[PDB]
Amino acid sequence: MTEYKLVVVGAAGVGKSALTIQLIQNHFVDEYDPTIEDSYRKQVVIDGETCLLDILDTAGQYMRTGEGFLCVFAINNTKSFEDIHHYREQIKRVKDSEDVPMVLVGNKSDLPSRTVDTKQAQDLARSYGIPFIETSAKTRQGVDDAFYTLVREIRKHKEK
Ligand SMILES: Nc1nc2c(ncn2[C@@H]2O[C@H](COP(=O)(O)OP(=O)(O)O)[C@@H](O)[C@H]2O)c(=O)[nH]1
Ligand SMILES: [Mg+2]
Repeated sequence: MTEYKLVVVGAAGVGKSALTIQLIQNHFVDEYDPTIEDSYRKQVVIDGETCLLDILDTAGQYMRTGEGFLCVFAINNTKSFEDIHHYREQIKRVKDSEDVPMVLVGNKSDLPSRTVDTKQAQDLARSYGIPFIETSAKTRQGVDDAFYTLVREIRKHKEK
């Protein structure tokens, strides 16, 4: 199997842990300690390649060595969306590159209180040249898609 090192970043409270816990446990957590920053492993077949996803769920070596970044905001949190820029500047600085495998994730899609429309998120991901994927860690909508798509963005950038 092949290792892929993934890093989930974004403002406090957006769903990094919930996304990460969904992917691995297939369940939704209401209350995950917002300070717990830790690495999780998951073995999964993605397009016939057995993959070991090594995932840092940041709380706020992986930044330097992480091969791909899920930049998460919550769609019912405008501030978190506006914050994306800073998470991106951080990763560009660390990698000394504008071409970092990256997906922009708009989480909490299940929630009715939408303050960031898909067109805004699409405008942002287009400026950056990255995919935008909408998720809900609660229903699991898009969660596999965000993580797989990040894997695929990593393969697009380098041989794995
Ligand atoms: N309804 C809903 N609540 C969510 C979702 N993701 C996270 N939450 C809630 O938002 C709070 C913060 O989640 P935790 O994100 O994982 O925050 P982070 O790890 O600091 O980004 C918790 O109460 C979660 O249950 C989601 O997709 N839908
Ligand atoms: Mg957390």
